[PDB]
Amino acid sequence: PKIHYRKDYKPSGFIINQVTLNINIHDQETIVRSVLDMDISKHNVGEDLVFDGVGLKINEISINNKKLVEGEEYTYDNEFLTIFSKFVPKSKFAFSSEVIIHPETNYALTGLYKSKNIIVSQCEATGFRRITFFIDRPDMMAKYDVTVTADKEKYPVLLSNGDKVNEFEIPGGRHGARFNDPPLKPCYLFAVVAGDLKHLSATYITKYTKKKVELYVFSEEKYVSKLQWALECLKKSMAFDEDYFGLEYDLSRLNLVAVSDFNVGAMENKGLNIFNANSLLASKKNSIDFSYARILTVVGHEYFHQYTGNRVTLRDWFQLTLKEGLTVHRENLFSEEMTKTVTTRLSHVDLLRSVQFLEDSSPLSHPIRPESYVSMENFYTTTVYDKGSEVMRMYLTILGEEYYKKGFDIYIKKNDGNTATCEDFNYAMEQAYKMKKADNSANLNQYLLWFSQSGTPHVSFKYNYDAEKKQYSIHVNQYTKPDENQKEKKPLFIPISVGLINPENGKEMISQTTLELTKESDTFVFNNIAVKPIPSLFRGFSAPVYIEDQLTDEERILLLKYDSDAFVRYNSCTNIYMKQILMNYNEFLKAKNEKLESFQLTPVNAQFIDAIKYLLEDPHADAGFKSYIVSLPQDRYIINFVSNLDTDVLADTKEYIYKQIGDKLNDVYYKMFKSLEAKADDLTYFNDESHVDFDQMNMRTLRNTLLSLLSKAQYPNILNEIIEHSKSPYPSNWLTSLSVSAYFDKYFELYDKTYKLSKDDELLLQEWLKTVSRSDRKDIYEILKKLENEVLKDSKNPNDIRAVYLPFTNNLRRFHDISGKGYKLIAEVITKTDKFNPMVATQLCEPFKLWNKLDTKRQELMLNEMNTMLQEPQISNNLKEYLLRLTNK
Ligand SMILES: CC(C)(C)OC(=O)N[C@H](C(=O)NO)c1ccc(Br)cc1
Ligand SMILES: [Mg+2]
Ligand SMILES: [Zn+2]
Repeated sequence: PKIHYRKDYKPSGFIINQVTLNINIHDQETIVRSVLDMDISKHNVGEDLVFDGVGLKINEISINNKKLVEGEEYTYDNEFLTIFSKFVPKSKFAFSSEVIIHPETNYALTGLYKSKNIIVSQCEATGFRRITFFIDRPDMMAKYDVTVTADKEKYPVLLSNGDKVNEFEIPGGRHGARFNDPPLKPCYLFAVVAGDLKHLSATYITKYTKKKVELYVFSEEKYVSKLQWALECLKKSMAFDEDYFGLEYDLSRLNLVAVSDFNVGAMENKGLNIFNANSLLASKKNSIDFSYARILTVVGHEYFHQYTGNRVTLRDWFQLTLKEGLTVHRENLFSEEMTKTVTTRLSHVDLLRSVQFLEDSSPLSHPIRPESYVSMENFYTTTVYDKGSEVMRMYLTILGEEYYKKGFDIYIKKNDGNTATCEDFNYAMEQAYKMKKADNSANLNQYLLWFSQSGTPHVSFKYNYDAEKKQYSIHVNQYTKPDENQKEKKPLFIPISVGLINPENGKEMISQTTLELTKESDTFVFNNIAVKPIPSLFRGFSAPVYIEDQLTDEERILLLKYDSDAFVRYNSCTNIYMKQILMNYNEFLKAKNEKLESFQLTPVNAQFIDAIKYLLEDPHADAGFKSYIVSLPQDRYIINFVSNLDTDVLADTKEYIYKQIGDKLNDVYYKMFKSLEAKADDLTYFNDESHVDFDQMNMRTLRNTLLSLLSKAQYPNILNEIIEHSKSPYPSNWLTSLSVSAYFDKYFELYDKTYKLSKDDELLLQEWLKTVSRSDRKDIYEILKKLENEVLKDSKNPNDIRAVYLPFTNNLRRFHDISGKGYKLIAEVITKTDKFNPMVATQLCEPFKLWNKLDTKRQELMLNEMNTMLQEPQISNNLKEYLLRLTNK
């Protein structure tokens, strides 16, 4: 098992200047002919010429139009083609090959593969070597000339990168298209698509150069009516890059293509972006609300790659966060501007502090720029993406918008058309930092630790107020726990966006302020502070850290009601909940451990419940925000604060707290559920696919959240509401009616009803599957078996498999059944999936990531299943590496 090390980066001894491909698609095989115009680089030391080539069937290979002979002049082991240096020319030469590959049986969905009736490629990160021989690394830049041929009836639409320069007929009912793409690119950005595709199109005119850009969005004919929102999102993305960053699209055409079988959300192939259908296609009748923000994000994300990834490239894969963290950051800016809802930022923070914090305290913890890898596929992680994006966002927080845009433009102008590393970006930001501080002595050298240091910092506070001096002090401390990557953690550059709230009137006491914490600890003093303030800390969540605010619940309630910053209000609510959860958890734990016949529980703070009611009843308050405050923190957020967590005790704890709040607020909940109906379910624009109202979707989120609370509580006659809800035109509503009906005898009636509504749309059926999987049912294991036998069956579609199993794994009480039956079940699914798609098998391992955080019995159960998976003779490299790292073996 070869380990690649970041420090070992060396430029290739070879150069590939030109790629000329002929891809001939036939019924039972695809023939790929390739000519590489190559050269010897200055780093060459007379070494063997080694190409990557995985699973290729060689018909012939040649150097300068002369056939090479196997064994004497080359070896091929199904992974590397080695041409011995004595047969390698010392000047410019041509390498050619013809190989056979088989897209029809390629269920790994990497390289060239068949998705339903569409032939499509996926080359990032190491997929191009599954199509033809190459030096398959991102610093090998080349020109591409690509011809594709196929049966015309089956594959009338042929696409690849660049300009289509020829179309032609071929004997036997075939046709071909030639695409020339003169600008240099890395091979992971190559793509080809063949199929009976239908489209929507539009023309965009750029802001400054006034260039006409043709926009095309493609799907299978069945779902062509689901393309409109994607096209609108693309237009929005282009406008935003123009308006915020001053960046225009440089090509004459951009294609987006939806396919049904895809490992991730989408892929930024140059001029030919390819998408999971669930992240491109939607309609009001056949999609839940979540799809609209999902398509906006993923379309935006792939578009913003055109600069941050495609025009400025990576030197090597260790720089992945330079294009991914930065593009996620660009997409976050875009989405926040488009939605104009505070929940957009809150949703990203909620995901970071649950999923990414879990990863960062797990054995899988890595910095956003890792030091080594075995399988590059395994490092497309929430750390690299989402913590990466927070690190990219902190530059904006530190610099402010004007100097951030200046630094960003320095980065683009200096590295456009070239490869780059994380240091290059830091360098450009540093130049802006100098301009901002107005001295060329300032530097961001410490900031680089954000790229190299793993783990989540903990930031804690103490306060002092001198009423006679009008002087306020914030004492701040930072600490990162040692782990396997660094024995000694160094202090980070942590920007702390802060406000000071006057507790008497809720007003701001100081102007916008960002504390720059660069040491292990510091004291920040403020003068002319007229009264003791309540501090509003890490506004906007200004650094990816554990925040310990040391505030009382009284102070937190005041922030929750009156602070100006959405995140601090949300965090103060979160903190109140966490204090309560930890206290009740330990009370339940003690009673269990000591086998108590009776015991006391600490009730929920009454003033907190009053504050929730106050906010819910405020008609000028935000519906999206409201849905967060009535929800306890995510289980994966909570687990970061409990050792040896007994999941049963946590389920009991949540139950208690929800029942406490519901006993006081259910009538308020019900009243609001009813009053919100008119605006939430307004049908005025139901048949206008370009009209998307994120505030209205948030009102539906709130209604569906309240309905779940009222259903669990068995609120009098709520089943009537549930039944009426199932008749709503909006899938978010009628799918909610299924999951909340879990607590009633009508569940399987709604099961059947909603299935009938979902079964004839591929993507809608997958949302139905998720709804069933996530249903709070005592008989959920029997239900899963039913899904397997009646709907899922032997599908190899990752959307199907993920929909059936992943939501169930979040069932705290049932997935973590003490028998270990849930662990057993998902381990069986992982092993089964790993036979044909190792990437998705690794995705299905997600519930195991917290294994060493659970109680000793569940730890043992999980570890047993992982060791069982590890001992499977046919385990993939990707899955083996992942489980080896996760189990510290
Ligand atoms: C937009 C989000 C953030 C959801 O990400 C993706 O949908 N896909 C990844 C991507 O960055 N696309 O640009 C991706 C591409 C290739 C590989 Br290998 C892994 C992951
Ligand atoms: Mg299918
Ligand atoms: Zn990306």
